[PDB]
Amino acid sequence: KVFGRCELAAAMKRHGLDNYRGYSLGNWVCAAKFESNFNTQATNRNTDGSTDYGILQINSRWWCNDGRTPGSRNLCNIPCSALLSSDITASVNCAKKIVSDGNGMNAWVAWRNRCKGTDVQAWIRGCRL
Repeated sequence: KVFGRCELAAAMKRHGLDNYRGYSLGNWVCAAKFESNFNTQATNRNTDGSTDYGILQINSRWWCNDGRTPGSRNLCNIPCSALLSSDITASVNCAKKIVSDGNGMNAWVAWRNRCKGTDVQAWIRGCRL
């Protein structure tokens, strides 16, 4: 599924991301925009044996299990396929786990690069929430 920004914002808000651990909703929408262009099926296969999965491009070394990645920790306790669902449950819960394990949003390279320090509220402006 390719989300729209306001639809994704509403879904992320229902799943508890607005101001989760100090990150207002627009941060999460912006991260998704630049990680995956809102595409729940986005899949980036890296040369280190890992892959980045789903709307938030969560990586298979630490976070999800794909059975092909060296050093796997599976800290979200999920198969990486769950991160390719059209429903954002697993991706949101794993994103929460990333932050609960002491990572900032700086875990997401696209957030660091396209979203940190910008007017991220623009990503939710004009959305029904």
